[PDB]
Amino acid sequence: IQGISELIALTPQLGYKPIPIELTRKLQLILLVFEQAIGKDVKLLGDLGGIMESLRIASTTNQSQPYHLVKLIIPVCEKAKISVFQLFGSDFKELGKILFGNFSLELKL
Amino acid sequence: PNYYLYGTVLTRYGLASLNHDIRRGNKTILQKGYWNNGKIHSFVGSSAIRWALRFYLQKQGYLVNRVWDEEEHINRLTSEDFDPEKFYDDDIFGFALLPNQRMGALGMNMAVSLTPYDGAVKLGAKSGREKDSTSLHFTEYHATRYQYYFGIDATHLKDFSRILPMIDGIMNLPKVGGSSNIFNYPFCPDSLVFQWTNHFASYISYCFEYCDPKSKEAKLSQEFIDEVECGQIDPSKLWIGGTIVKDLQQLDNFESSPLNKAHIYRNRNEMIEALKTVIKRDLGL
Amino acid sequence: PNYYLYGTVLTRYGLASLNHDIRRGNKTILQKGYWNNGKIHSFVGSSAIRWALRFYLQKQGYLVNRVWDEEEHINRLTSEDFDPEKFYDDDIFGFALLPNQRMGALGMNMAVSLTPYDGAVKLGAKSGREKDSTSLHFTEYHATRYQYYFGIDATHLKDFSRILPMIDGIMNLPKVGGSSNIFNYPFCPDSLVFQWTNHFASYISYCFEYCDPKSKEAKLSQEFIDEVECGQIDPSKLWIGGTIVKDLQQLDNFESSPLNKAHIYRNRNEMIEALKTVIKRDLGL
Amino acid sequence: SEEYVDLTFKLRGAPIPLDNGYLTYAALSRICPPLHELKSIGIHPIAGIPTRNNLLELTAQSRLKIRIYHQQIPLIYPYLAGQAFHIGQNFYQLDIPDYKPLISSESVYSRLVIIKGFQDSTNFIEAVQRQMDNLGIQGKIELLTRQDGTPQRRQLTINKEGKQFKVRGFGVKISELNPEDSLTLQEQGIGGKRKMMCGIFVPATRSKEEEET
Amino acid sequence: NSEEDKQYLIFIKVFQQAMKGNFAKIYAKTEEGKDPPIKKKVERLRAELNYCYDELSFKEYLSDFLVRGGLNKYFNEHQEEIALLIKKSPWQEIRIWSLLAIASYKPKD
Amino acid sequence: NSEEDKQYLIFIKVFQQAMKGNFAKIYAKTEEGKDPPIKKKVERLRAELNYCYDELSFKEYLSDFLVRGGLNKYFNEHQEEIALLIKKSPWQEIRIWSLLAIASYKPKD
Repeated sequence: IQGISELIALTPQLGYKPIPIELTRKLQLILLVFEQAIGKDVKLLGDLGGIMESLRIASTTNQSQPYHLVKLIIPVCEKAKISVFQLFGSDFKELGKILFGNFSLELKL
Repeated sequence: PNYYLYGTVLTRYGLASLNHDIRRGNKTILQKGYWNNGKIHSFVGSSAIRWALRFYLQKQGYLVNRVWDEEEHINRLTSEDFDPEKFYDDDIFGFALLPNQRMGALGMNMAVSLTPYDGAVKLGAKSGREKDSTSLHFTEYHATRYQYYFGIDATHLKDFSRILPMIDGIMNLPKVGGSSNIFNYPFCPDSLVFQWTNHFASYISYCFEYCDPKSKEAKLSQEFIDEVECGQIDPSKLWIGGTIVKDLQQLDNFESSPLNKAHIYRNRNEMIEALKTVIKRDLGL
Repeated sequence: PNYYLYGTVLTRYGLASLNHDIRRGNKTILQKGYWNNGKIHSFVGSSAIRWALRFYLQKQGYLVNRVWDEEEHINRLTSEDFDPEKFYDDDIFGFALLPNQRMGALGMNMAVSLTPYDGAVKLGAKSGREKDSTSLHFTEYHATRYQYYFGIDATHLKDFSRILPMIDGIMNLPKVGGSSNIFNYPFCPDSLVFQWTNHFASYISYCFEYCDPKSKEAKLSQEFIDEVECGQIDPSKLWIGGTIVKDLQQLDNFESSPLNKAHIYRNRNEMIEALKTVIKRDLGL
Repeated sequence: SEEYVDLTFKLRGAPIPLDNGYLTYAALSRICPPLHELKSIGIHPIAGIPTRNNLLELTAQSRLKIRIYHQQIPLIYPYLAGQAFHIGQNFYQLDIPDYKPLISSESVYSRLVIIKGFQDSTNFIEAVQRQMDNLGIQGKIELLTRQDGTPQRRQLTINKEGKQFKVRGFGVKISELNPEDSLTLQEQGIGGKRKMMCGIFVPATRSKEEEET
Repeated sequence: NSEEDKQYLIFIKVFQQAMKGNFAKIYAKTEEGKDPPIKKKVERLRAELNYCYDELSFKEYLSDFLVRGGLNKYFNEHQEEIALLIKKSPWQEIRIWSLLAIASYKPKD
Repeated sequence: NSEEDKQYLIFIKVFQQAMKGNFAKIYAKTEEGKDPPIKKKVERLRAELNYCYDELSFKEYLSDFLVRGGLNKYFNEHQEEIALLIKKSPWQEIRIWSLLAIASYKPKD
């Protein structure tokens, strides 16, 4: 409910029509962060394998195809410990920095 | 007289993505290791610099066994048997067939980044045939200046005159790596420290050091300054130049310091000409 | 009277791949083994250092039974029968025929890496395409400063005057057998601890220690300093020279310590000249 | 030098007007929101073979080139890598970008520079000299001339809202910079309208290219 | 019996299943009559396993291999045991177990 | 009888089949009329087998050699037994068994 509320509340504040590949590449960036975190810690694979496979499938299918909100995006940002507002609102730099801090990675984009 | 030319040359500041490693899962990780103070530093393989020098030699005449196609990316041997007497490449870098197995005059060490490698991953999207798909991958880049060390056994050369093109190639080094050099990173040195002596003992291996990643001044290590001041590294045998000379000349007590009597030039080409005159005098060229 | 010169010597910091064991399938494994505190350290064979010293004696004139061809990469004997009286090589290093078999005046220990060795294996490709069995190859390297101890029985020398060229070679040590084409590691000393005495009891073994793992501090072991202070290791017989001198002089109450009464020289050549003068006095040269 | 990068995209599509500054800028801002707020960004003129009707026919060497600080690329790469935009009713496609360095040259050149309130050539030279001093730069100022020798002015048509405003500028060639100052000039530029596809400086060969035709 | 050997055997099975998934992936990649590269793939896997320099190296590698294998049922039932075994034990021992597993996959098919 | 001896015999067979695979590999590698190095290869194998310094050494080599052998049916039939035999047992006895296998592969050809 909080993710859907953030999704509704964020649309008027964007100021533009969202670009599909912007969202697709944000999802891909989250996938890369997940992969690096798994590389650092093997146990996290048990918690994130299904979501990893789902994100990989969503990034292999046509990008113009929409993504299932509650089935895919909300759990993905949940495991990434990121609000829907942060996912759809922050730029790539802020999103990458927050992801790296969240998974304690040493990367810097 | 067994003459040797050792030197540590330093490059200009810029982005580097030169010698990527096994690329674990998605990131073309930059070749990194441990260095002074136990902080991770990025490296550049010495074999890449040797290949760049060989390519430079092949460019400007200088009959060379290994010709770089530049189109099919295939090395072709001009002659099957290695002949260091006739070819610059076999004379300088040696060879190993597995004949003669030349030891090779030039010795090199890998280039070590001046500042520690902290972060700086970059976004790189590679294309895909899957209905025009673009999968995002990572690529490490480093903003630093690479210094490396090299030694020339001038007596080991079959033709003593072949040393002269080598210094030019070091000064006019071509692009290192080539395709994987994402950002075109020049390897022409911006500050040189050359010691042309006649004994095997060699300091000044890694004299350049600044640390403090916030800036890019590329100072000189206190250890090298102390070694020069103590009495070792005879100043008449020391050739120093580049932007580092501009910093050195501003230093107090520089005139009184033994560093002054060392052969020092603001311009690098002045170093090259004076040193080449010295070599041609000493080698009877 | 019997006289013995013992010395612990520390090399310069850099990247080294000097000794390789077995070449598992693609890596040239750096010669490594357990050492102090039970972590793997890389090693440099003492036989390699003996070869380097013999090559030094060959280069700077002198008479040697074994001649390094440098072109055929083969060893040639001037005379099939060894003669320690004439040749420096047979007198200093000894010889086995399988005659006299000598004993060898120079005795050396294997060189340990000051820094523990963790990782740092180098990649190795080749131009591009038409890749064969020799296309891919890895290579191990260690960023450390090697240290080895040695000792020589001066009385055992057939000619007592031959001790000076040996010390000169230890100063200007040529390349130590290793992949110098891509890893040029200068083995010239930067810190010395010599003991010229008439006793068989040889303290001042490996004493140089690393303050911080993965760094290049190279401070002096607390056990060695305590041994010097306690009364043993007579300071008048102690010969210290190198970069460690600055660290020693920055130690507190150094003047009150018995170490200050030892022969210390920040410059290496000054200490070498003083030691050779003392040796010439004590050998009637 | 390498501290700044020129982002290059293999650009293909319909032929484009030769005063297409605001058109391409608006299209890019449409397909890239963060471009609308960045500061140190600039776009190189799009090369090609022109036509008789003041339009440029894109060729194989035609490419969209963007000057940007290397610490801001990840804010632009997602929205342009492989992306396509529309200029009016024309479709344009960009490939995977490649990075090009900022090389120094003995002499530099700019196709179009505009500074507010300067229409005559002499006061334009004075103002370019003033901005030239403000950057700590040394050189001599020359204006690219037509076949007649008259200094060549170029015009930018900003079609903001219903109206459209006219801004006229000059081509400026500056030589004897010394490579460090040359790099400073190419990275700073003069004119300010670098988002407006004007102020980027280029080595002097393109000046000859534009002077021939 | 001897629970640590049970962990070792389930690690063997997990590695075998992951490489089964990787083999299925590469079989899917190839098309038409060219022989799918599998002996070459086995050689590559061995060489990449041999190449490592302790701790982080070969641990990121094992995690990435398990991820690219796909969904591992044995790993799913044995998340905690496998993760604890991987985190502990000398990495050389884990490499030896992985090499055994390599040569142990064949009875699967 | 004495199932440990059965495991020892099947390990001998496994090592023999692995050396058969490596012999096939070297025979494939050689070209022209050059004599394929077999005596040289056998002596090299024996020399490397004698050279070893406990646990990690020679066990890494055993695993690597078995992988180099490739498809081996005798190891396929019995997974857990041979895996436990390799992980357990003093390495010197495994060396004895492997050297006996060196001399007992020659029955195959």
